[PDB]
Amino acid sequence: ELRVGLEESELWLRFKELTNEMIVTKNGRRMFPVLKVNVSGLDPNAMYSFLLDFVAADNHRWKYVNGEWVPGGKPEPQAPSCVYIHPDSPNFGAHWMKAPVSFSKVKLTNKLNGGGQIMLNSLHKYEPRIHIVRVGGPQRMITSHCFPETQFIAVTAYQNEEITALKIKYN
Ligand SMILES: OCC1CCN(c2ncccn2)CC1
Repeated sequence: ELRVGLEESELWLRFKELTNEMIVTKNGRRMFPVLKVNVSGLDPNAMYSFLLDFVAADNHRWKYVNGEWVPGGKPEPQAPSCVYIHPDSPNFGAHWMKAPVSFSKVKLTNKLNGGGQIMLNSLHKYEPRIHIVRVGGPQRMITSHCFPETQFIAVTAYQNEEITALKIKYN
């Protein structure tokens, strides 16, 4: 059975319990913490690409009001994010299972941009998700996994200084 797990879930949980925030810029900002996934149960000899996208966790605009995050009252449908291809893709099961798959080069933007960058809506809450795509072989297959622990709000600057401090303490 294909097992997918979160490396350093203990650090992600420190961020989650304060409500995590991720900076988004015109040119795109890398994530801290970095999403790292432990994968076991692949065919060492089979071929896979690792994809990353962000699901809008709810249909609301959020705002930092008197030191607390609160959702707007007027939901809109959230068009899903674009997919980031892990640069080691495509690659052998063995490649993927030898060390945690780390998405350190994905950059989060707020502007439609050349590409590589993933555009998110500022002040929307997002749940990171991966697709492990079996490629090259005859029987194409996809396995998807969400990481609730890694939820954040996309912000142009940090609102909760407790987040600012955790980010600096552990980078
Ligand atoms: O058929 C598989 C899909 C096609 C695109 N993919 C890709 N592209 C470039 C490098 C690594 N992977 C993976 C998803």
